Amino acid sequence: KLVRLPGLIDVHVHLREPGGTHKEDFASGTAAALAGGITMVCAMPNTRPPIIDGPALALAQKLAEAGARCDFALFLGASSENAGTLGTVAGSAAGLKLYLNETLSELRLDSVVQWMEHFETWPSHLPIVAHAEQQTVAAVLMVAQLTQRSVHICHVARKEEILLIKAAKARGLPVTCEVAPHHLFLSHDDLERLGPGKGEVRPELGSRQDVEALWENMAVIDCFASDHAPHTLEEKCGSRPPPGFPGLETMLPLLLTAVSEGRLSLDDLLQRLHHNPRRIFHLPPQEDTYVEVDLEHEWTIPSHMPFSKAHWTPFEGQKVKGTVRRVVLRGEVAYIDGQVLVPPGYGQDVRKWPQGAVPQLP
Ligand SMILES: O=C1C[C@@H](C(=O)O)NC(=O)N1
Ligand SMILES: [Zn+2]
Ligand SMILES: [Zn+2]
Ligand SMILES: [Zn+2]
Repeated sequence: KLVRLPGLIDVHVHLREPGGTHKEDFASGTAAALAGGITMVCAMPNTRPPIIDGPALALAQKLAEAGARCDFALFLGASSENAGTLGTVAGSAAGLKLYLNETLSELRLDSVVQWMEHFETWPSHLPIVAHAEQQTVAAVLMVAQLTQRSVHICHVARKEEILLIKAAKARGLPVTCEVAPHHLFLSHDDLERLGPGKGEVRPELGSRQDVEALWENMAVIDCFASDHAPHTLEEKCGSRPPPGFPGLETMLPLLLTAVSEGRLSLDDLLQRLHHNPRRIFHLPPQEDTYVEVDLEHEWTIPSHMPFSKAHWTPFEGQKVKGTVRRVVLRGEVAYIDGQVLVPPGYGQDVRKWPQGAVPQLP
């Protein structure tokens, strides 16, 4: 007996196109999404070239429309040069992404004043998300308060961070956050097995106490999101390993296993992979869209999942219970039992749908 879920949303994926298509492209990354029970993705802007201006966004929009197999929105990226220049295209993006710690030279901000400038100039009704670790979480919260608006904190990974966000929510501040599966299901205990190359990710893997704090404080977590960050094994195992794990194909099986064990409820899962992504990012419903999962099937995660071009996974060897059997996307069978059945280009930019525009005062 299968369970019907709504179309799940992953608000944090790196699909590498343009410029890193050996790691992933729209077609392969959205195949991975569908196989993971995800029907809508929000793609991050740290591509090559990065999505930091209108021409780059225009290119990325067309590449996605031609390659995506599920629906999508594209983030814009903040740079040291683009504050005050994005107003005409801002509403066409998923939101604005700030990279406040390590990142590409093009997305590096060297001063909190530049963060300020972005919070002041980006349209106040549109989402802002920040990669902000440890004290950077408190710093960007301060900037959000000074500019009187909300912020969403990406991939919270530490006890310190979730407790700071908890304290901010207790003071009524408009902050939301997401957590990625590797920060719920992997820890320092796994670094022996992974090694120092494969184990590289930002935010880094936490201690057992970090992991336990995130579970303890599930009420504080608004969204789950993969931070799908595909890199090839050659890159992960080489001399300058880039941070990041692939995660689209493993996220839902890992979380269904947790539901099975009573660690969170099905509703808790659906708030975090459907309702809260919708409401934080103003993402539209998808008509005639659903995912059928089998909650009894026990399997072991292999050395690589079928679809991501990353061709490896840090969850190799973990035993899971739960599998995606079928995905229907806008009335068409998109995935069944290991086969993706919609072509590249079936997916659409949800920000172009009438119901996908963010409401604003005239
Ligand atoms: O901040 C990031 C970005 C990402 C990537 O590879 O694009 N991977 C990470 O591990 N952290
Ligand atoms: Zn990040
Ligand atoms: Zn994020
Ligand atoms: Zn990311």
